[PDB]
Amino acid sequence: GETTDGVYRVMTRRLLGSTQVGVGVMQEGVFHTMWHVTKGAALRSGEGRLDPYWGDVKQDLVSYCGPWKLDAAWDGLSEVQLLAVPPGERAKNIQTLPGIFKTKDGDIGAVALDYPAGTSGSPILDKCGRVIGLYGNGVVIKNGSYVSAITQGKRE
Amino acid sequence: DMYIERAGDITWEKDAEVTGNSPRLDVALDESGDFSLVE
Ligand SMILES: COc1cc(Cc2ccnc(N3CCNCC3)c2)nc(N2CCNCC2)n1
Repeated sequence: GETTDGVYRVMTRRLLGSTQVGVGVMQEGVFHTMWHVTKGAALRSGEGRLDPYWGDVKQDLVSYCGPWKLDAAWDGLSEVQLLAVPPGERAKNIQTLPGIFKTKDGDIGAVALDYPAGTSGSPILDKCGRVIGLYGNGVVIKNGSYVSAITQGKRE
Repeated sequence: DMYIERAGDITWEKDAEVTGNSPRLDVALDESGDFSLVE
């Protein structure tokens, strides 16, 4: 169906009303979302059908119709913008300076912005509007609040 | 069957609401993809 570039809402008619399970990004004819949102399942867009192409549980990422296209990354210095698409609410750009997830395999970016779990899959933008990662997978700190990572896949 | 609905354009917006701190954390990623706070 519609394959126009941009940010999309991932919805389900399986429960009471139309619940928003997550968010995704269309770019070069590929739907990019977090695995925990769709569980690898096929989606629908009008009468059209989106079938998965790649996915990985550890990375928590899954791409539809083609391989992962998003390849930009945070420079570790500049402020970023979470283009947050919350359930029942309009898309909103929220500027923040990222944190750090120090792991044994390497340091990753982080965003200390707390949104309803249905916002999972919202893009994180650099000063050019290039997608550098997805919000929705992170950790709960001693504060009780959520700190998500800037999740980005590989382009081949 | 899950479905998708367009909600906007991917653009950086000048004069946007600035909020959120920059924390440095020690975490661990498991085979299931779940981040756990390491202390
Ligand atoms: C406290 O944890 C979470 C998790 C999530 C997203 C989520 C939910 C369920 N399972 C997930 N996974 C992915 C990785 N490992 C396999 C299973 C992931 N969302 C929030 N939110 C709470 C409000 N603020 C933001 C969203 N918390």
